[PDB]
Amino acid sequence: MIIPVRCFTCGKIVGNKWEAYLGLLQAEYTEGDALDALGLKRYCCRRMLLAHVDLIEKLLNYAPLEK
Amino acid sequence: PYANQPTVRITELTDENVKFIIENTDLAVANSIRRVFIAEVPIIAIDWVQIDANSSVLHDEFIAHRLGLIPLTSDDIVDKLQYSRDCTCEEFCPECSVEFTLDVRCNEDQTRHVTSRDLISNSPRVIPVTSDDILIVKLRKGQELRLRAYAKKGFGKEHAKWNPTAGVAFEYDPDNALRHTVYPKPEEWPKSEYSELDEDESQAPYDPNGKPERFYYNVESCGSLRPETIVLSALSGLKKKLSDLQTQLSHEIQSDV
Amino acid sequence: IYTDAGRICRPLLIVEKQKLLLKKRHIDQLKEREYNNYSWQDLVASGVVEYIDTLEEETVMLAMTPDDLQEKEVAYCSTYTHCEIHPSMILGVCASIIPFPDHNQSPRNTYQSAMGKQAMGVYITNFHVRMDTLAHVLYYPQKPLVTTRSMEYLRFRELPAGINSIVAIASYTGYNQEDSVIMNRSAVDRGFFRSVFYRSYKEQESKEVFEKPTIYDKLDDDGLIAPGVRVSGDDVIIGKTVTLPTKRDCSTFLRTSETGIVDQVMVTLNQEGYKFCKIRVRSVRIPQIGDKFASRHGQKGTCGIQYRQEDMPFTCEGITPDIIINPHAIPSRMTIGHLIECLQGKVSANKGEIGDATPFNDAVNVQKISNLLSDYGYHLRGNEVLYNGFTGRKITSQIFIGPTYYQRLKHMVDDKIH
Amino acid sequence: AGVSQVLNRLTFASTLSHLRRLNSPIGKPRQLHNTLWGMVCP
Amino acid sequence: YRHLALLCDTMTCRGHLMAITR
Amino acid sequence: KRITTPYMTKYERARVLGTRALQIAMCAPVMVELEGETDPLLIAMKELKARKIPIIIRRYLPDGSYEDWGVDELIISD
Amino acid sequence: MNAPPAFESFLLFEGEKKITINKDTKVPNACLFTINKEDHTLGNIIKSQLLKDPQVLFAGYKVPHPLEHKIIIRVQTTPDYSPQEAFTNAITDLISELSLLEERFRVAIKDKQEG
Amino acid sequence: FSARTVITPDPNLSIDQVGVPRSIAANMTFAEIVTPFNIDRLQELVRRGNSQYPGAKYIIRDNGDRIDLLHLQTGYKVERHMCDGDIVIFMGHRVRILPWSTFRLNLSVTEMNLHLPQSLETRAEIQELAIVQDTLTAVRKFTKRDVFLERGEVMNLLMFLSTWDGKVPQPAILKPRPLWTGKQIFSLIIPGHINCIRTHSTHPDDEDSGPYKHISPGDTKVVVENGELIMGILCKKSLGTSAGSLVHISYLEMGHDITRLFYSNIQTVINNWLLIEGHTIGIGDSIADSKTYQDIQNTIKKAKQDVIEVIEKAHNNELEPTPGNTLRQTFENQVNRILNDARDKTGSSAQKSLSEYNNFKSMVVSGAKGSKINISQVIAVVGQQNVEGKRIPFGFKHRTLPHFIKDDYGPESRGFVENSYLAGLTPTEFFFHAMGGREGLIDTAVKTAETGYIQRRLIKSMESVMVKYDATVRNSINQVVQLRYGEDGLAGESVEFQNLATLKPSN
Amino acid sequence: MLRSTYCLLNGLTDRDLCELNECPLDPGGYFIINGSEKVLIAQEKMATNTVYVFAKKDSKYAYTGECRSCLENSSRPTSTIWVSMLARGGQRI
Amino acid sequence: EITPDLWQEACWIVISSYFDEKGLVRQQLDSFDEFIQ
Amino acid sequence: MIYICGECHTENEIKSRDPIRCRECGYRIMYKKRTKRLVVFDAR
Ligand SMILES: [Zn+2]
Ligand SMILES: [Zn+2]
Ligand SMILES: [Zn+2]
Repeated sequence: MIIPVRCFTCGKIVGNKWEAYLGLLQAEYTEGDALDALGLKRYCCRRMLLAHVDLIEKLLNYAPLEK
Repeated sequence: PYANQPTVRITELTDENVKFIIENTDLAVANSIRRVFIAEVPIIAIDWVQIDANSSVLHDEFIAHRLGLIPLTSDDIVDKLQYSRDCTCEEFCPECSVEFTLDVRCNEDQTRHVTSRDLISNSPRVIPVTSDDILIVKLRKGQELRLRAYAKKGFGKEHAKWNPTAGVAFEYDPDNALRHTVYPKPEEWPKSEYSELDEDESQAPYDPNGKPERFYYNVESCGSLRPETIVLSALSGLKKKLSDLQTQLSHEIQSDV
Repeated sequence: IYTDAGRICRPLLIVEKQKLLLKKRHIDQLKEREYNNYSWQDLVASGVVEYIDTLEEETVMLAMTPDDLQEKEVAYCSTYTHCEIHPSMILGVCASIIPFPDHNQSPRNTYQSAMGKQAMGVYITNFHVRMDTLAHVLYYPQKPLVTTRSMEYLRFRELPAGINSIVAIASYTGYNQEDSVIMNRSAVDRGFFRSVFYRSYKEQESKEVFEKPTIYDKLDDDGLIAPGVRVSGDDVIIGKTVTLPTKRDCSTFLRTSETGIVDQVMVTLNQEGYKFCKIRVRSVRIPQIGDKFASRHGQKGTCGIQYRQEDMPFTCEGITPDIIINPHAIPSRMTIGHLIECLQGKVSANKGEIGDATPFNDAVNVQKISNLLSDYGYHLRGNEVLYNGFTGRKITSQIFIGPTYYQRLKHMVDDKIH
Repeated sequence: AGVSQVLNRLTFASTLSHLRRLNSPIGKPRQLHNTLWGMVCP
Repeated sequence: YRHLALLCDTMTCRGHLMAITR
Repeated sequence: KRITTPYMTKYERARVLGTRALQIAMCAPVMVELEGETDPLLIAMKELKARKIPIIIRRYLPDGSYEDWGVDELIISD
Repeated sequence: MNAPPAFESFLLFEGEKKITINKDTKVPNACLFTINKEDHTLGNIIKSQLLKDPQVLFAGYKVPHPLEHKIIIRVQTTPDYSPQEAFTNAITDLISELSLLEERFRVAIKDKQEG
Repeated sequence: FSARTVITPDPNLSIDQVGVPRSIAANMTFAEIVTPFNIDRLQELVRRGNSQYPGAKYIIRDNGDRIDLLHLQTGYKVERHMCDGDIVIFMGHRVRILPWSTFRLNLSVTEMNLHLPQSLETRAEIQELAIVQDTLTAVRKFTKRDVFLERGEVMNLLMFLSTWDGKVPQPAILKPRPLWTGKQIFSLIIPGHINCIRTHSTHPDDEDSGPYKHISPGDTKVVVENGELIMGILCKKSLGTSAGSLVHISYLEMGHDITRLFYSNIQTVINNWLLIEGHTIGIGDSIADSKTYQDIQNTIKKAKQDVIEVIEKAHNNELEPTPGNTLRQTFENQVNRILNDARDKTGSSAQKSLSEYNNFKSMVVSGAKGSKINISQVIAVVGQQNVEGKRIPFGFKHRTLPHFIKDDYGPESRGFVENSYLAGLTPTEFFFHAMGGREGLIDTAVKTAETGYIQRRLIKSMESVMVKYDATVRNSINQVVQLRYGEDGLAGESVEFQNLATLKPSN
Repeated sequence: MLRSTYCLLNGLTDRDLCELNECPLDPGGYFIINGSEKVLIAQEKMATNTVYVFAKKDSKYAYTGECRSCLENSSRPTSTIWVSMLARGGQRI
Repeated sequence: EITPDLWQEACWIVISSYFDEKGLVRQQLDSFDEFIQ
Repeated sequence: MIYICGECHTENEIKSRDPIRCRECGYRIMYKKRTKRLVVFDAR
């Protein structure tokens, strides 16, 4: 739904890296290069950032209950 | 029958991680130091959430969990504050808790990224690690999130939210001199970071008289506590635990004798 | 000639003497499907692919793959009249979830097809507006590190059901029996399979009125509690009173202590015009030691016990496994397909690109995955040196640890205690 | 009987499988026939 | 062999072969 | 004439211990010296090995003739 | 309602003792220390320090159940040396070890900075 | 009456003990009557009240009146929340209270309800009348001659022996360092003085005939003397329940009451040792060397060539059919025999490939009950897929699948899977294996129901048959089924397999 | 039935679906009866207007020829005839 | 004109075109449309 | 008691025996707002 904070395996902060992750993705940076640039050396953090599904935009597509 | 003489050799010092080596020590003490690193270092994390308004697409306890999982810079605030059961005040006081206030309204058409930067704390010295920011929630137009939180003191045993370390890489005997691992094919196993062997020699010769010394530590902080401060607090906490056990054991012995 | 409804057919390629009707021009046209109005219907109308039913299947001799069946070798059959687009298409929706299904045995594939139906996760994008009873939503669904191209068309990556967890196959403390697994308590606190269970109660009044009787403290003046109130066991969420020809109470309880927090309240008029109400209540389900989790290869298994990160074993890099599973369960529940999934997941996590687990690929085998893993400073076979969490001693046998996709199941202790 | 049951809305894969399924007339269809290749998921 | 002997003598002691009660 | 195995069957042991425990739980007098442990089952078994249980067992022959046996003379292998 | 809270994993319940000493009757000069609300940390370091003492015959720790925060430490020592003072010496040795380690770590931190 | 909950394994519990959540324990109560030497504790429980767990719910006076939760005296039947030491049935188990909300048991003999009786007589009678492939591998690894344990490891393992006398045995090696052996630890585990002889699975038959017949060159036949493992590796037959195994002999000698302790000690010590030694399974256990893989491929190619030769000769059909069968049945039998023997040879070669380090071999040599075929399929070849005891039928017109030719009886068709599970199955092989698995599922589904019906019918047939006090077996209507039980009037659980030693030898 | 050509959601973009509280990824193909999402499962039946020859064991007929016949759901949904032959245990059709 | 060694991407984009043209429940939708019309 | 609509999201007043009908909106499926009472969310 939304990017998790403190990836489950080790606990490194990954909740502040999603937006920079997408910014690097839109650039010429590939998947592995983007993950290395974000500083996720351990493959658990790479797993957390790579496998995440951002359902927050899909949920926000619907109109809110209160205007 | 008495203590050995440990030596500390720090190789890398950085704001996010510390790499050091502890020599002339037995394996159990090093493992306990690692264990205290992970679980027995008290830090400050948000533990009481009251959401006054939540129009986001995420339910209230989702936001509460995300807020409680956000690190807070508590390098020196943890020592001053005391635990809730150790404090005889009302449900909360500034001396045993830190107050945070969040109030965001998305009155603009584009999505509002409510992050940890919007968290405002009364105490200036304890703040989220940002001062990118920890993305708490995303708000559509007309969605408002308002809440009040209190952060208390705790360690990793209480919850992983109070774990100060991000990654604790603990290693000993990088080359199998003690043969603690029996490699079926030692030639195919990659060399360790601290391995002193040459390329041709995959495994070190067995050392019958050897015992584990020279433990390598790579402690990565989550930002809520300096890694050097993490190690110092861990050592102090382990010493305090041993002192309390001394007190209890002496009391029981003098009561039974 | 059959033109009647009911018969089942699949579309597949048409083959000339020894060549396909599908040429490079068709592929190029289909590549830019958008802004070119060249869809599958144009391919059908171009005499390249056609629909063959079961009746015509006897009279046709298919080609499994065009890469090495129409070539020149020891002659087996030169009259290839049709070719399959891809063999993996023989599988269904649930069978397409399994990565490397050809490396498993059929009972395991059937069991996983059964499990995927009750796999917990986000089911629809608009679950907030809708109220369907017995709904489960996962906190952090993730794409599998090891996926099949068929799952691209199932929109599984659009909204999945399961989380990729670092699974080590070891026997740690005996809580790792043939079915049970032991997960990281601290990582559960960080968000393993945290779920919200929405339950909907519908009530109707007819000639019965929604009014608060004179516990009913949480009840509002309208006879219905406002959303956002924590309701415990033996609590009334709906205040309904029926006239007695002093007034009989026909209120609804919380079905034997189904603790939770009310999410939404709705009142509307039915076809008869009578007012009816709907209550959606959400309950937080954090994985205990009774919840059942299943990989994409392996039987349903409950949680053995939850250990904290320090209790959990750790590698040289401090990567404590998310879930430890029984090595002895290979003959029983899980196959070597699970091991290959772990290897490919490790390779994908280190490399970055999501691994491909097409059933019949012939270009992605165990050796290539092992070489890729070895290229990233790891043991080629996926084994890793682990340290005992309790004592810090280096475990003699190197544990096979890697990221694997796991699925929480509807069967939970919290659902059945009530 | 056995027709038109409530749609399984627990998982998207579950919903897709429910929307794409077949019920045999019998209340030997037990085994999996050769002709089911490509027609029906094995 | 004791269990098999008991089973066989149970349904042969009537003087004629008898089926199970079912 | 008293012909029967001198041992005491498992089922006989179960029923006699159950009955003795129920009686001593209803505050029946105890003929063995007591310890600090309280559980009536434990005192029942310890009076059993004390060989002074005040209950005899009637053993019914298949025809219907009873055959009394004092628990004192019922030696116990276990 | 059934899930145990996390504070009692380490917090001492009222009315129950932190450490209890029990004499092992079936082995001469042996003792069992029951320490409540403690994980493998203190048990492991105490056991290692006791094995470092050459005047002990047996020294070990056990967690009877991971769900029950309690450790049993068995210590059997030589004659004219009760397990109590052996335990005290081991824990004091651990305290001195940790104090020296902390001082040397502070020295190393000072040396690494601006140097 | 009770609350049902899924069962979660807990090795730390006793074999006869059950872990019960405190909520379920407080949900239903056990009734106890007041005794002059238990009034204090019952008074404490009733003072605690129903709010806390270790309390009471209802009180019944001598007049039968029920009081909800205060004076307690003789004759008062108070129902208190069940605590440790209580007996419940689903066989009776001792109750232990554990934090979380799942029932817990040990899996050593092989969602469910439980019930606790109220009266003391039924409790006493259930109390007096009432290691599954998981620890076998670790026992096998523990009894290896390679196992040498350090002083701390020995002490840690020793603490988990409930029957330990407290005396640390002298290590098998004193210098250069004090090193014990796993055989010594298991010897301490073994209770009493048990003497047992039991050949190991790996033990070949030529060892006894030739020299070294009891110096054990390959860690041969297990010998145990004076209740301690003198020599050998303990596999399933030497440890699992069988004829003359260690557990069976120990039971028959000195009681199930401490055979249960033997089980618990084995489980605890083995788990704690495996905590540091570790066990795992992975990719490397199915990557048997290229020599054995090439041999398996060559054997499969030879088998396929033999089948092709059989087919071409059958086309020339000189090939006098075997008596008692037609041409079709005879030649199907020949093809099936060729495929089966090729599969068995490949599986045997794959099993022999694992020399010492493969983790699959540890389960194979010990748990060879039904794991040999699975391992052979994983490494060597999946094998021929059969439907209704025959090869894959021609579902289409004289053709198994539309990807073959008409009248194709070769190994490629008809459902023979050349590739193993590691190499992956071809789509035709995948479909044939799907057919085989579907048939197996149908067979299991019908077999379970039929077996249950047979069991119910058989137990209903002779439920009333009992051994009478005159050492005779009679039914409910009191007809003598047997003058003496088993023709000798002696129990069936106290007998053993023996040899006459005078029937076979010549005059 | 949902997402059919006669449903209001037919031919609607992703935004149109996510402005009327509808999931774009919802496949549709189900009915909403009394507020419940009901799906019709295709019933398997024997094909019509085709001749099948079978051989029953216990039946006195050695071979039976069956042909279920209709007029494309005009009327009488079942109408079948049998062409059997008696076993010689002389071949009477 | 021929697609050697590129067959995987070709067949997968063909399947992609089939799926985004028809869908997953295309049979039910087509049957209902035939019934109504 | 303040009560919100479903699509126009305008607050409406609903009393006892009051038919569900939003003013100047034309829509008749509608919701209610949050509580003002204190609720505690543990951040575990
Ligand atoms: Zn991480
Ligand atoms: Zn305070
Ligand atoms: Zn409105």
